[PDB]
Amino acid sequence: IVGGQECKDGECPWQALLINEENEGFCGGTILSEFYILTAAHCLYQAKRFKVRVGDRNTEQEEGGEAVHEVEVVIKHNRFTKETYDFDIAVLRLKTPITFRMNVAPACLPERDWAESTLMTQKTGIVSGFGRTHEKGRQSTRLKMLEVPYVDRNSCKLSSSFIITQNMFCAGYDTKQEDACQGDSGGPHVTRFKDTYFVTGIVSWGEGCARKGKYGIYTKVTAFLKWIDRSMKT
Amino acid sequence: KLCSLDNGDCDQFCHEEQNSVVCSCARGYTLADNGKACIPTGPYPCGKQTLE
Ligand SMILES: C[C@@H](C(=O)N1CCOCC1)N1CC[C@H](NS(=O)(=O)c2ccc3cc(Cl)ccc3c2)C1=O
Ligand SMILES: [Ca+2]
Repeated sequence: IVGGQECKDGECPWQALLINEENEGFCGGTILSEFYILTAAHCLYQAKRFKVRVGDRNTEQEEGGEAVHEVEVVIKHNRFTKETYDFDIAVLRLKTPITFRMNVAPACLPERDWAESTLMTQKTGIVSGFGRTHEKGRQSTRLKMLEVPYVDRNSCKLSSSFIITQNMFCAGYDTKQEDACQGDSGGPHVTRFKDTYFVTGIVSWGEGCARKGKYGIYTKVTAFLKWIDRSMKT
Repeated sequence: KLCSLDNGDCDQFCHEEQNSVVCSCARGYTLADNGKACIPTGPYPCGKQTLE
C-alpha cells in the first residue's frame, strides 16, 4: 500500500497473509469463513509451499492474536490466464478452522445485483495489505489500509496499455500518490454500507504503483459469486 | 423509487418484488421482526470490525 494509513486494532480483521517457506508474506487474502480464504489465481505461482497467517498487524512483534493455518485444497479458476490475468481468482480451504477473535473475522459476501447497483456506485472502497510502500520500496512491516475511489470504466479503459476484461474493475487515483502495490495482490477490496463491510474486489494488477494516469485493477468479485459459492460447498 | 430510494430502508440487501421492497441479510444474520434490520445470529458476524 502506497499512502493511506495503518489498520488500527480490530479495523481490518478479514485480512489474511500468504507466507512462504521462510515465513515471508508474498500475497494477501480475504477471510470468507472459518474454512475459506479468497485470493488471486496469479499468487499461486509465487511459491511452491505456502501457509496462511491471520490476526497479524505488525510482522515484527508477537501481538498474541496471530495464527498460522495449513492449506488442504487450492481451488484456482480454470479459465485463469497469465497473458491477461483474466479470471484472477482462487479459493483456499484450510486444514483447521479459523477461530474468530479480536483482529480475526470474516468479511461478508454480497448478492450480485445489490452489490453492483448499491456498493459499486458508492464513492469509495477500501484496499489493504503488507505490500510494498513504494513502486520499488521494501514491504511494509505494518498492515495498511487505503480508501480508493471507484473509477469510471470508460476512463479506466482509456488509461490502460493492457486489456480490461468484463472480470475486472478499476479504483484509485489519477495523480495522487496512493495505490496498492507489489505484495498486496490477492488481498481485500471491501465496501462499507451502514457499518458493515462486504467483499467487492481482489487486488490483481497495475502498471507500476501509483503512477500518473494509471489506476489499480481488481478482480470483479460480483461476477464470481456463484463460482465462489460452489467452491465453498466443495 | 423502492430500492433506489435510500436502499428501501433495508439494513443490507434490497430486492423489488411486484412494486414492493423486500429486504434480506448476509449469511449469519437474521431479518428482524420489522422485516428491515439484520440481527447477528452469533459472535464475530461477518463484516464487523472487532471490539473484543
Ligand atoms: C501490467 C502488469 C502485468 O505484468 N500483467 C501481466 C498481464 O496481464 C496484466 C497484468 N504488471 C506490471 C508490474 C506490476 N507489478 S507490481 O508493481 O508488483 C503490482 C502488482 C499488483 C498491483 C495491484 C494494484 Cl490494485 C495496483 C498496483 C499493483 C502493482 C503488474 O501487475
Ligand atoms: Ca505480529
